[PDB]
Amino acid sequence: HHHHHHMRKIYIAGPAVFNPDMGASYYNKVRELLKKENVMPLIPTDNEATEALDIRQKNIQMIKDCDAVIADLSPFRGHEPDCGTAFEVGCAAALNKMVLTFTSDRRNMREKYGSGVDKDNLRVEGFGLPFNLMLYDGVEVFDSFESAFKYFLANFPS
Amino acid sequence: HHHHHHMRKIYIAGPAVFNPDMGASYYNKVRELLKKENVMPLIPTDNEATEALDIRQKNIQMIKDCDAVIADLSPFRGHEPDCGTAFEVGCAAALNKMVLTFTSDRRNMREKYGSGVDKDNLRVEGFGLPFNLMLYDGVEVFDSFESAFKYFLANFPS
Ligand SMILES: CCc1ccccc1CO
Ligand SMILES: CCc1ccccc1CO
Repeated sequence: HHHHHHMRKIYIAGPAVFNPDMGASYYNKVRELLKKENVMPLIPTDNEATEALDIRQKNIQMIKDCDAVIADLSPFRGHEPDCGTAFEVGCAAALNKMVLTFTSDRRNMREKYGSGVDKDNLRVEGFGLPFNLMLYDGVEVFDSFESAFKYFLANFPS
Repeated sequence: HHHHHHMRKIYIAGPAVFNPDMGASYYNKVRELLKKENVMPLIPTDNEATEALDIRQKNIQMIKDCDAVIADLSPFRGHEPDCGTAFEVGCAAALNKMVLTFTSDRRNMREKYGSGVDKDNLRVEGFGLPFNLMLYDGVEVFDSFESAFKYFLANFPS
């Protein structure tokens, strides 16, 4: 009786932080969706420090503390995902965390660039993936945050 | 007598792999520099598998096996570093590896974009750093592979 109850936590990785509203609209939608399932979002800007190294450490700790990462690997400033998000995906991988990724553009990299090379003749990966192969771990690449969250609910029960 | 001798190993993270020569010129220069100090480069394309997941796994293993990562965080396809490299930096951070980074462009992000926002009104970080703050861990951002390697030699002796 009155056993400790673990509340599931998801690290919310993605470039929404760079939206004009600092991600407020995205994070509010995430908060509402997760609240209904008693899941807590771990949001990069929560209780935000002022020093870069402190912000980084807190975010790494959030990844250490999470049950899963849902990472927004949508195009950011071109066809490539956000590198901060990519760092967080790598951190989670090394820690053997469940990593779920989504993108607004699921086309293969060569489809996105329209060629096997970019405008500067740099090679575009040819592995039938939407982004750098390091970011793919065998789990399906989802279309949306919501679809990734549905996978979480099915595969990480309370 | 005849004790085991550890050979130092550095994971060579960076978008050189996307050069037309698949990084041959960069990697050859790296090989020559490291050879002189009895350091072994762990190069992403070494004994390259055909399947994305196998390539990724081998690269993660190289990071697990390394003494340090030297990561090329130079602009790739714009002002942002390569996301594969960023993933690898994240992996290394979580594994408490020595991470050394360099870039061909050390200007602050806001200097690079010329503004506190990009062309789409997305926020450019203002922390006096050349790239996404997750990629900075307190170690100096170097100007070149060689300068990062000199730091390695000074701070990771045999
Ligand atoms: C200010 C940008 C920010 C905020 C929270 C966590 C990470 C970052 C940059 O990666
Ligand atoms: C084929 C490109 C490549 C090769 C080795 C390791 C990683 C990658 C892409 O991230």
